[PDB]
Amino acid sequence: NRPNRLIVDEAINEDNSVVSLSQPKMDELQLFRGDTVLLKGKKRREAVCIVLSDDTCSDEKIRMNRVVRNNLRVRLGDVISIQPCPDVKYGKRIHVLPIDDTVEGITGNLFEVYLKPYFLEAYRPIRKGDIFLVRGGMRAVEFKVVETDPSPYCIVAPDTVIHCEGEPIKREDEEESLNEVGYDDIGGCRKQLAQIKEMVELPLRHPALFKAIGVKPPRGILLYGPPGTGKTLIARAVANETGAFFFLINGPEIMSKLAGESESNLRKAFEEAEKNAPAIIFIDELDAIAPKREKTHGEVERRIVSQLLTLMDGLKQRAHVIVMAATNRPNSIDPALRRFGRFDREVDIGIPDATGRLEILQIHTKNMKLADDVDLEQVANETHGHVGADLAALCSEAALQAIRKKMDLIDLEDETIDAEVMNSLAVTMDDFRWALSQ
Amino acid sequence: PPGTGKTLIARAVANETGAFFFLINGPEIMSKLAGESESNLRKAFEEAEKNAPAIIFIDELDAIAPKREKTHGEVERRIVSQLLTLMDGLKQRAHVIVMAATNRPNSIDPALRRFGRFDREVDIGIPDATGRLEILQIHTKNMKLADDVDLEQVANETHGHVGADLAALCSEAALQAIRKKMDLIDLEDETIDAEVMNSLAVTMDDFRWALSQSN
Amino acid sequence: NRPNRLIVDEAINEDNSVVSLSQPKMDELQLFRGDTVLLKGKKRREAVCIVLSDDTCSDEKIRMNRVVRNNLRVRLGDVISIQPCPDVKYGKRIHVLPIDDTVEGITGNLFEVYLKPYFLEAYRPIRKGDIFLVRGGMRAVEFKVVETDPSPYCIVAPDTVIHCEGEPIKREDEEESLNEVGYDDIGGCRKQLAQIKEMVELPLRHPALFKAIGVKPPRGILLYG
Ligand SMILES: Nc1ncnc2c1ncn2[C@@H]1O[C@H](COP(=O)(O)OP(=O)(O)O)[C@@H](O)[C@H]1O
Ligand SMILES: Nc1ncnc2c1ncn2[C@@H]1O[C@H](COP(=O)(O)OP(=O)(O)O)[C@@H](O)[C@H]1O
Repeated sequence: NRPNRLIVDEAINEDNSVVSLSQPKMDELQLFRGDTVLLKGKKRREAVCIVLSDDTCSDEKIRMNRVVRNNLRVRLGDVISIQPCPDVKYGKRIHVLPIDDTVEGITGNLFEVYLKPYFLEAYRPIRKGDIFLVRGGMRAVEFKVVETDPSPYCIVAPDTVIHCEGEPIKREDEEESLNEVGYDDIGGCRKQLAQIKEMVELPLRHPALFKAIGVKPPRGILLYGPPGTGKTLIARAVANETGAFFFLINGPEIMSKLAGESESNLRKAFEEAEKNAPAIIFIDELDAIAPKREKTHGEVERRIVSQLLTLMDGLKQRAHVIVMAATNRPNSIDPALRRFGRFDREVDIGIPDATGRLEILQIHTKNMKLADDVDLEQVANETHGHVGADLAALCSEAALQAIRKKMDLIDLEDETIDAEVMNSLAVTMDDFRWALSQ
Repeated sequence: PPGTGKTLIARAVANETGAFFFLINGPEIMSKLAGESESNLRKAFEEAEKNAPAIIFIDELDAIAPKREKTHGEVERRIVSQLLTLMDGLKQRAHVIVMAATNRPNSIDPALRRFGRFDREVDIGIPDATGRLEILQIHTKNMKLADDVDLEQVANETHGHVGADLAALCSEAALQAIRKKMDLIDLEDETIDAEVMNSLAVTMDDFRWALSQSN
Repeated sequence: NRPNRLIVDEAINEDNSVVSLSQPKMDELQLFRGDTVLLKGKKRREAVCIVLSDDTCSDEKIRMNRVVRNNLRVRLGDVISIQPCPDVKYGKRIHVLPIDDTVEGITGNLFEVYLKPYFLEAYRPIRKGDIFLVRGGMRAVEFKVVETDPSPYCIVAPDTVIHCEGEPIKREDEEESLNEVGYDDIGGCRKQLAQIKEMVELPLRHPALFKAIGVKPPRGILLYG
């Protein structure tokens, strides 16, 4: 009895201007694959998009990517209205400008470098006030649409004139950076990723539920696993992606403080994260603060260990605050914390398998011109047992290996580099092959 | 073992025999400043004799009173004795009782079991199946369960779970129902009336799920 | 489309007054083995040198040693211009002086001890304002050229009078000590030495790159052993 409302869920097709429904739901709203749909959302906000069928997608849900949700002002698991839009006319004029903080650095002709291959032969449906993302020149450029000739909303057919005029613009207060971290930056471990959300879904997203029912959320979540395996990442993702307030407790950064002033921080950390709730408090490197008491030869070394557990209990359910933690192994840390009062919930962010490796390889190659011979599938399948820092630097150094060759050539020119010089810069399977020796 | 119902039983007994209850939460003391740690520990007793007959309950005793081999510390140990002073300063006739909870006998200082103070020691072990079932029942008591919900089965498969394990198992299996009906409610967009809640059923497939989650 | 510009790379012949190109690059600039070449570099700076063929050397690159690069004001991997110089006349007078901090200690006749066996039968191309290094007497002596009779630049043939006159001189602000440590002081481990440079090449040498690209350098390097 509310058909056109829908839930928001992950993109499987990560093109900017494509949303995906189930096959029934298209039959329900009398929509056709390829039709331009219009979606409305919070803060009076509209986006226009191309609809497609997804066999996997649940009837209730709609798959879309950050670019989209951003202009709608929603986060994952929110609700929006979708209605057809076969009244959209081809555009004559589009006045697009870049957001200054995605362009400080690269120089040259954005019109040519990013906009041209993006819009080319796509017939994209845009809208006055959209914010979109282009991937090249070893970075991402964010563009806002200031005016279109068929206002508000128009299609971009080959015919369309694209006004690149003048200034890079400043970022508005509530428009988040598509540069910022999110789930689409994560790879390999999908299972765990879910388990996290669903625990944290209700208390973060529907915080007023738990004052109204006697039931209790998680308070604490712990992250197992090898180092650099995406722990610090996932956490910052989840908060940014569920719009939660984020406060970081960087283990060593506390232990570096003066005695007692260590605790003084640890309080204010919580104290603030209850003021700005619903919140994640994230403890990176927990074994730096809370090791097994056998390891704690120290009065003040231990004073903190308890000081934590005090605040971890002083944490109300109804404060709707959650604490996530990251350590290197369970044995590292004090057992008391896994007392089913505080860090009851414990996730094994392990290693990637080949499919996961591949996924991650993809995630860092996303802003680079790869050559046709580049076979990431291969790269993954031989790199048994690599974490997503391993695989991420593997990219970085294989890119730097291409930059070195073209760099010799550039040095003869002696010129600093325009984006255009960057866009022409290819990365090869022999540039990868190399970074493998490391 | 931890979360086995120790902190529970204690607060039950006091509420159920109308005794005055004062809680000494181990870490909560050790989190204090040196000496102000002791200053509390006195007032704790001092008050519990004023409000007698009373149970003074020490949750997580191994936090305050570990084996002296573990107590590399002057003030870490100063407290350990400060307890034993008050445990003796406890009159019989004060009709006050102290209950304590630790994770294992080896955890704690042997002196306390000196037949002066903690002479009496109870083994709150794990549940058997019948006990599990009992506990499952105890947290399902405010929820509409579906006819297919067979707690008997749940208990019977869940070998070796403590009553925190089994209690959260419920909580998350309920949250798992709340999620589905929650999708549906989100379309309404309404916050929830009790009436909405009363209609909210919990299923064996809602339970089945919360089983994947491990402890 | 800029042929005469070249990259700077390690010396394989560590004689002071010899630079080495590839065999194609000599055919490209129409240079002959033994020809006196003139090289220009940053801060208005010139050096003059003898060119040779190196089979190993990459066409793009030029092999030279610290003595050289110093007077050019460049470090490894920089760019310079090389042009022939068959107009260099034999020298009559050369007014050379030592730099005080490479001579406090040793006493005696520098003219005889260091300059004489150095210049002997070499036909070295020097230049007014060059800084060169001599190896003997259990140390290294650094000499600056204050004036030459065919100014600015001249060859040193047996005929040449070498004026050793007077004072040791102080070091100028930007002229680094060739006494100072460098790669030519290193031995054995060649592989590692490369691996280091290349990591540290881009961020140290081209530091404004990494504000302009999302890619990241190394931050830390550790040394086992
Ligand atoms: N699965 C992954 N997907 C994408 N990036 C990853 C992944 N795993 C690791 N990374 C990269 O490596 C780094 C991971 O470090 P992090 O999770 O912060 O670990 P830790 O706290 O374990 O040191 C991140 O900066 C990220 O760019
Ligand atoms: N036998 C049981 N019957 C009912 N509930 C239990 C039982 N054992 C544990 N629980 C539940 O789990 C928690 C037990 O925690 P607690 O007794 O405080 O453990 P500890 O002091 O052992 O950490 C309680 O909050 C309670 O709801």
